[PDB]
Amino acid sequence: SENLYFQGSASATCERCKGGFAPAEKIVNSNGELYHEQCFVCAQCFQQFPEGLFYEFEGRKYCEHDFQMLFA
Amino acid sequence: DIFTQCREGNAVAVRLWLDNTENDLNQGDDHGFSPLHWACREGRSAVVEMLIMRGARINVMNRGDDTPLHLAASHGHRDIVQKLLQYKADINAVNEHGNVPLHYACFWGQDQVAEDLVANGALVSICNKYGEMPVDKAKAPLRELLRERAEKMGQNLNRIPYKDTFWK
Ligand SMILES: [Zn+2]
Ligand SMILES: [Zn+2]
Repeated sequence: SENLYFQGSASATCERCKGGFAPAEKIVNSNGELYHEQCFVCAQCFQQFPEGLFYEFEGRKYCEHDFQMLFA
Repeated sequence: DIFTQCREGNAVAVRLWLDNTENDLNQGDDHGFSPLHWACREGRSAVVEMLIMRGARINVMNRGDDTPLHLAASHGHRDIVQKLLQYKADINAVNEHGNVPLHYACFWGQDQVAEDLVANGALVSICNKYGEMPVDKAKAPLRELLRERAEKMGQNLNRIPYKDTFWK
């Protein structure tokens, strides 16, 4: 994933929370999906993914630690 | 198995399994999810009521120290949250990250669950282990509303840093 500074469409929405972005806002693009910085985080701990690595379980994204604890 | 039947809401199969008292209705699966955890997570209201009325322990914890009330709140199952509270679930139960059920209701925009939790006294100012209060996981409108509701319910809004018996 990569950090971007938003200057895109008014229709653009965060993949997680469905809210919009402000001009100039630092956001994350992961595989074409756009996220608020506070939204590209593990669903269990709410912290950033170490080295950007996440693991999906039923439509939510988890860090390695929480994925291994709960779902692996 | 029982865990799949609870996830799916197969009430007759769950009832028959519970009828055999040699089965342990509190026993967790490979990650510590009890029948009650799965039924709460997946919104299976009839199965939740059956498990509770047949004696299931309400504050059981899975491998990440989540309770059934964390899962019901995280997944927006309002009726199940109310049933659990009625049967004495610990509303400020903490998981391994110091998160309470209100953190998840706020993070996932489960607005009616978050409001019900605060109406039942859930603390809004208690930081998790990384310094984040539950209401600060919410989007602004809900965040502001929950602090106002909490104040009107006689909460103190001072930030409370995380502490537990093993912290220091
Ligand atoms: Zn977002
Ligand atoms: Zn995590």
